Amino acid sequence: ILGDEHLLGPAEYISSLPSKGVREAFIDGLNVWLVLPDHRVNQLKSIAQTLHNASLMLDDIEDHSPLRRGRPSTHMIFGTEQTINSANFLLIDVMEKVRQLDDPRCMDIYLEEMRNLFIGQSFDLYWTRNGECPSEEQYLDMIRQKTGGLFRLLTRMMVQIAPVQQKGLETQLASLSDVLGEFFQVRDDYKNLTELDECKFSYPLIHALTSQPKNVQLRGILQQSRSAGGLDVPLKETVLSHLRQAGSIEYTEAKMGELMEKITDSVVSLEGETG
Amino acid sequence: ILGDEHLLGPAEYISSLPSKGVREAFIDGLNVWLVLPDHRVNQLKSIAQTLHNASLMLDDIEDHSPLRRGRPSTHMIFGTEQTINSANFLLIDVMEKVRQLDDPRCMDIYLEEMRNLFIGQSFDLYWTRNGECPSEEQYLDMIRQKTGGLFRLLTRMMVQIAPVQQKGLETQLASLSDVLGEFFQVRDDYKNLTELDECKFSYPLIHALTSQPKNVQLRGILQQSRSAGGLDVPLKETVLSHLRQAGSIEYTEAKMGELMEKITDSVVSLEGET
Amino acid sequence: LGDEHLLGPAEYISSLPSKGVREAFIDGLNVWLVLPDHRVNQLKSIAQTLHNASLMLDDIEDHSPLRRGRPSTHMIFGTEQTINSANFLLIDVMEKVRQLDDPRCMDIYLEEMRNLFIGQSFDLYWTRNGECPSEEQYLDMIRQKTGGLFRLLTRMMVQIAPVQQKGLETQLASLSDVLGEFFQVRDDYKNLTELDECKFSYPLIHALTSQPKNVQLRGILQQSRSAGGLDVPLKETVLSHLRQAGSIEYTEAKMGELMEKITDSVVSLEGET
Amino acid sequence: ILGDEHLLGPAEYISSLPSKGVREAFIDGLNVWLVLPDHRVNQLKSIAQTLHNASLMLDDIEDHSPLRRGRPSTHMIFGTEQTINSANFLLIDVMEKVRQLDDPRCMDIYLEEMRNLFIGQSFDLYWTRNGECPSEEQYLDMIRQKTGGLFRLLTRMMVQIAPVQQKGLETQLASLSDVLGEFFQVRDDYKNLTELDECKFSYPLIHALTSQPKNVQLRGILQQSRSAGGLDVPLKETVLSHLRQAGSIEYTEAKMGELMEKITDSVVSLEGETG
Amino acid sequence: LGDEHLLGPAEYISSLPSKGVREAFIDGLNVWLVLPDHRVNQLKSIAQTLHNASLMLDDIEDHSPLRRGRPSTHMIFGTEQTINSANFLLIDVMEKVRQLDDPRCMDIYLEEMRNLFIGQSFDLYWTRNGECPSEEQYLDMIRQKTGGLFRLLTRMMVQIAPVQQKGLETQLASLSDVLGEFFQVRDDYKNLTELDECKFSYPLIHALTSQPKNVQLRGILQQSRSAGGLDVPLKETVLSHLRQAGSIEYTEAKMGELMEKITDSVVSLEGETG
Amino acid sequence: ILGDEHLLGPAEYISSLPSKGVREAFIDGLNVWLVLPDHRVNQLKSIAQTLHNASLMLDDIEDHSPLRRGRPSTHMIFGTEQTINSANFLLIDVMEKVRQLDDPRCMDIYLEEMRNLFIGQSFDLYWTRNGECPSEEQYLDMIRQKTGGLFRLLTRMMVQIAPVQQKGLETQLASLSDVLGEFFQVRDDYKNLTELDECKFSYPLIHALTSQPKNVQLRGILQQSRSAGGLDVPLKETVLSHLRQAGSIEYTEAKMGELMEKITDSVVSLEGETG
Repeated sequence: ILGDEHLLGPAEYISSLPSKGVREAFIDGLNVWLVLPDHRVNQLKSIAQTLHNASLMLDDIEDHSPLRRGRPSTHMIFGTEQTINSANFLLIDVMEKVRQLDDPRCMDIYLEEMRNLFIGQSFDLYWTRNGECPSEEQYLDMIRQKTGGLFRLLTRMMVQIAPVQQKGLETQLASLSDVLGEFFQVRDDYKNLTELDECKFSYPLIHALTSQPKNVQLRGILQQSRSAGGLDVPLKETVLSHLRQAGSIEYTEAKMGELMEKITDSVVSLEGETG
Repeated sequence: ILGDEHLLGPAEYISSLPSKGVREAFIDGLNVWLVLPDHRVNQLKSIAQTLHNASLMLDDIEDHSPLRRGRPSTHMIFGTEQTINSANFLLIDVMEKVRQLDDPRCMDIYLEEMRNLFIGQSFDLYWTRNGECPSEEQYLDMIRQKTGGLFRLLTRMMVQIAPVQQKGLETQLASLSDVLGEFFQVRDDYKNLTELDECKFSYPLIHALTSQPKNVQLRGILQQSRSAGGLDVPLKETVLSHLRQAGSIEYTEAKMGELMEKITDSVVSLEGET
Repeated sequence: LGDEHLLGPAEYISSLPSKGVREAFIDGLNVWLVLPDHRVNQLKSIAQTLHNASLMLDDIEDHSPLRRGRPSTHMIFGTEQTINSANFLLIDVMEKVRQLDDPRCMDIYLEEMRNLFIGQSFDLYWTRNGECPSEEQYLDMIRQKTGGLFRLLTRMMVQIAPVQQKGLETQLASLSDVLGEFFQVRDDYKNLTELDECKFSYPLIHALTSQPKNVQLRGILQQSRSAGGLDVPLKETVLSHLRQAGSIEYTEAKMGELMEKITDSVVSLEGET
Repeated sequence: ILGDEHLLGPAEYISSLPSKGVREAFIDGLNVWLVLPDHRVNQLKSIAQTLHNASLMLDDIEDHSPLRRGRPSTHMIFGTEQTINSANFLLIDVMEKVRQLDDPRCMDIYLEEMRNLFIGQSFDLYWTRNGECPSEEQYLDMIRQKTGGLFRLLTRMMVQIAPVQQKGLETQLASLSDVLGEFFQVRDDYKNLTELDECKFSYPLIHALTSQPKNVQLRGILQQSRSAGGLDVPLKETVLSHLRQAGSIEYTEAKMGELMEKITDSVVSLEGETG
Repeated sequence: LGDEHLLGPAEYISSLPSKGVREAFIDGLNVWLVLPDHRVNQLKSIAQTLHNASLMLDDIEDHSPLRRGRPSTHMIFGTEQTINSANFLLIDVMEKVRQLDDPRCMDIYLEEMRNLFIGQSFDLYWTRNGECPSEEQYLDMIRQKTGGLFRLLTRMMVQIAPVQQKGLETQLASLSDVLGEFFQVRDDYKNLTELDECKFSYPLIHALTSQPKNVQLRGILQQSRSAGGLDVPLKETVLSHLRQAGSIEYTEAKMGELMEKITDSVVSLEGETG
Repeated sequence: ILGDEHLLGPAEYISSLPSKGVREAFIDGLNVWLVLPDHRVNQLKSIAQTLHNASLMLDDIEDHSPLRRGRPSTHMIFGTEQTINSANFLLIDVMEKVRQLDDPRCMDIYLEEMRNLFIGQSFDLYWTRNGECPSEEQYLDMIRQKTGGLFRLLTRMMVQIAPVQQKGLETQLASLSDVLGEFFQVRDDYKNLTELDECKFSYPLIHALTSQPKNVQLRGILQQSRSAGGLDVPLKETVLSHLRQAGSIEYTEAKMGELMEKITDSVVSLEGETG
């Protein structure tokens, strides 16, 4: 008995799709400050890759997206249950990968970071399903964990196995990672209306729903999206019109600029500390 | 501030349900041969309970079961996505518990038997999706990992923390765990049959399909179940009648008796030396 | 490549319990027509196969999940396989018809099959479009659709009949039509007194004709047409609407009138023979 | 009642649609060798037309095809029940036409050939519904019976009708008809692929599933087709790419060439014992 | 040209078993106001037509297959025909009100219809969007929706009343509002102890307000919204959740206070009338 | 609480979509003969606008049309129940506008006209639901009330408000309004065909079904529309071809020419009476 082809199928399929390598680029860009050996960097890149693949496999299912990068999703080639099983086993694979790093504290780092990531994802799922619009503070503290959790996990693990010296700069890099994840989430939200069908809240939408508590048209359109399975294109342009009248797209520009200013200042401070 | 109300909701709901507790009884029975402190036994009981709860939560979404033990399933109270999120987090939660047993080898054991469990469940899911009837050996090898995986996982950790002396009692206990896992699945198939909707293969239904290669009615009802999504009572009666013509029920009785003979022999051999 | 997938549905529907009206009718005719024993069994085989094919097609065309409290053929083998088996059954019945050593039997078979299909086509058109037929139209449709098998069997038995049996052609055919009409009226009475697809019946036509402005009945019938079936309270409402108009007594009167004709025809045939 | 109008409705609608006259071409082609009178030729052509119309009318129902030759199918204008009824009556009509050929053996030929046609159809339906992949030999036999059945029936009736003399060239023409029907089916399978929706097995698909008994992606896509009752375009492109990766499109062009060589040799042989 | 297809849905719901709360209320008020039988019958017809139109619209807007154990109007005539008939019923009532020989009755009718529709609009918004109203909001909604007809009839009866009974306006209006609140709370209690369209109620509002972290109840309410209603095991779970927070006792308390107010108002009116 | 947010939500939305002002132009047209003060004309225009908005709100629901003038429909933003409630209350709104005209005979004209409007709508709905083809006369009477009711109502109110000297016209103007409504309905029927997805009976379709009792294809396509829910485009071309072969379009432009001739004669007579 040497067959493990119905368990590794979805993982290989999702790993065969094209990607931008943002996490690999982040690992490489953090390696200048923390001079690490090559094989450790390859191990960290592998861990990040498989964790991202598992997250994508789960999110495809939980968002009912027939297409991923123009190509078919994993659950339309293998089924929902097999994809769920493979995603569950990917956690054990990342477990063996982290075990191979020869560091007892990477254990606790991995476990705590996964706990935070799951908390964030649970809050996002509750808000999406129950149709409850969160506040700006709640939404922004959600995306510090759901999206910035991977960056914080990789940063802490990278700092742990770095050669001594670079130990007091963990907090600076953790703050940088949180700001970076916030920037990615807000950028995604922006380049999705000026470019969801499953009633996903966004940064532009919260401002519109808060500054206008009496706007019944937007709320009714969102309710139709909820109890319809999605919106048609003419119903979609109405949401864009409402957001553009409420001035939420510029409110997103303000946040984008503030986050980039914070990123630039953090990077400048980190370069000043090191060198 | 920090409540974790939407993460632990499904876990608490499924943990607040009635249960038979076969895993806890197995642990307590093993504790006689391998003398252990209460603290370690309770830790292992918690680990087994959490793993069983996660497995139960996952196999209701994958089987489309509206009810469990007469009560509504977890995904009908919280949602499919939230239940999946909690089930995956429970794996990490147990991961933090195997680490508190103070043994590096326990994590290896965990990481190997979880792999075996996932392989078995993947094969079961593939046979359910694509209606491919496995051989009897294939089915028995699947259920030696899908169902006996928990028992083996608990057994190999208990001998690792067992105080010195008893160390050669490893192969016999593993064989006992595998035979118990096989018996507990043949028994469930027999009880479910003699007392379909998801079109899941069973031990009698493989013998029926193998001994009768030209039974078109059975193969057609099995496909109507798959396509329509479920079988009405008259169709279930037709399947049950087709299964008595091939003598599949007696074939299940014989396998149950043969398995129980192995269990008795294993117990007598283990109690002979210790 | 055998016929496991071709004779599956036919063998399944043959295995199911049945009543045996056709075989009893053949045996009853054999008293007058004194056929040899082998030919009687051949005709019973033909009648059984034709009836089984008709039931197989009607189950699909009426969306009936059950037959005699047992799963229907197309819920075990599928719609396409059942249609293919029903077509092969028609192909097979004639190979038996050609074994009766009579060229005229083929002509009889072909003409009565044409009549069968015409009647069934009118039934299907009335059901799909929701158009209520008149009394004469419905009576002719049930005279061809249900009385056609009896006619076919009667004419073949008279052709095979040993010599004589010259004038026993119009009387026996009229008896066949009357029996086929009576069976349909009796089934229509039974299915209602003690379906979901809004199938027109003798009680329903009288109600829809005698009451030109009964909006409630037509609305319930259209609800059955659209939703796909009548729940229990709507069925009770329809039955109350039928009791109000007196359709049940009309059906009883029609049954009695038909049985009078059956009795008179039997007495006449007994008188000559 | 005497109006036979709800019975011939579908039969005339399917006849009004455009066609290609392959069966008429076959009859003209064999008439050079068998030289039988003109009215018999018209009778045989009408029999072939009616049988083909009935087969198409039933196929369109059994394959859930909303369109036929661009125009709507028969069951979308008259309903499934009426279409089935008309297709059932068309057999009896063809049967009335056969008896006018004035030959008792013609009825025997017709009754024996329709049995093979129905056996082939039954195997096709069983393989389609149950999702069971046939072997190459079984598929070739099925398409030899299902598709070559009409050609075999016509060519066996033609020799019986044709003026005595020529009687020994019956087996040769039957082999020619079987090869021609197999060629037609393989050509249709290749064209539909290069230029499956209702889970139909083809010649390239069997080769793909047999050469690689580990490709879980192809099997999963085939399953998804069954579950959803059809395939989307990105999903179909994946199947086409998988087939082109296994060399099935060339394994089909080899079979087509072999069949054409067999057809040419059969025609040459049949032209050497006539003239 | 010949009516029908318009009055048919109206006649179907008119010829159905009823209770007659509105008619009894009119007869009870006539003791204090004393109106000729002609006017009383006119008001009774107006009330019957208004109640029937409200029921026809509510059955459509709640997807109720049955009413009083008999099929609903829209299940015999279709949604569109029922809507058209209910619309024409308002014009018909507008014709009856014009026959009371008073221009002020028309103003009363037009100013109570607006309140009725405002309350119904808030109910529809809360039902569709899943928003949970506050106790004050819910009690203000049912004071206009269910207490609208009682107030409308009351204010017409005191305008036609002979010997212009001075005052007897505010007291009777308050009596109508408290009766309308009592009837809705009573119906809410009866439906629970003795939803499928996800309608809110006093016990459910109390349960959702007292326990802001009960994720199970909110999840079940969301499941009701998604899959078009609940099932018996899930309704039992909701009932068990409501008996833990003391919602039923809260409903008894509200019912008792409402009945005390009714008794006090009635005795106050009887003291001055005699 | 002030309220009036979920009541005047669909009414304001339907009043914001672009319109053509046919009924406002009609009101201005008759104001030349009936010299009325400006504010009385504005009141009548408000009444007509709100009545038309309520009718459109109701009609969109009974036709399951997701789009109105390209923009999303009212029941796709507020739901069916809320739109029904607002349309119900719009009648009570037109009530006070009519009462503000200061004329006891205008509350009477209103009720009788709305009764005929509802009778016509009821017949339209019954024919649409229970698959019943009306005759030519029944269809013409139904469209004289369903469509010409608003014109008659506005005309009678305008005559009542106008000075007593110009009150002998009425009849003339009422006949003009009936012919105008018939022309509008026939124009819409012609334009929806030249340019049954809800199985609606039009003027050409009644002729097509009446002049051809034995045409089974048209009735089958209509029943397919009834059952499935709508007609695909290849099925629409079949209906169009059947109508063209039946010569039903020329019947329609003959009807339009006759109606325009009647309108011209009526206007000429009305100008001859006045002046």
